[PDB]
Amino acid sequence: MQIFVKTLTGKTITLEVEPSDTIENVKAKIQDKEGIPPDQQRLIFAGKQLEDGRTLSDYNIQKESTLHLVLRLRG
Amino acid sequence: MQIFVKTLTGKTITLEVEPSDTIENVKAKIQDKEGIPPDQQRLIFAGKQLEDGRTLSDYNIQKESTLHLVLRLRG
Repeated sequence: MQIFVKTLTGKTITLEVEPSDTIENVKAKIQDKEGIPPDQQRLIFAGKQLEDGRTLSDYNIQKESTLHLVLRLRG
Repeated sequence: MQIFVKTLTGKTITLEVEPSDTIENVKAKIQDKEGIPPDQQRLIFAGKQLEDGRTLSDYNIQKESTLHLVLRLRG
């Protein structure tokens, strides 16, 4: 399914994912498309930062949901 | 049977449909004739937005009925 990731500069990137994917897997896809190391990525949905080892379905992230990406250092 | 679809600009398009067709099937016919993706389509009859998985007969939509089409984003 398609989901969106929106950054602090307002940019949106579109990802093709599956509900069984982990948040780490989504970060790897962001690394594939955008060159950002997963350890420099924070993904936020429903107002909370998401844990790398849980799945999109664990967070009820649905088709056409928007995640928010915040970059940070260290890792 | 023949039915009409009227837009917010007042334009009417004519469709040939069957009472057993789903609303999604009508949206696919609108996509065929007019290029609008079904996910950008809202169809309204008797004042209510119609659900994609129900049929024209479920809504008692008869020969020469007019549906109202409202476009929207996201999907």
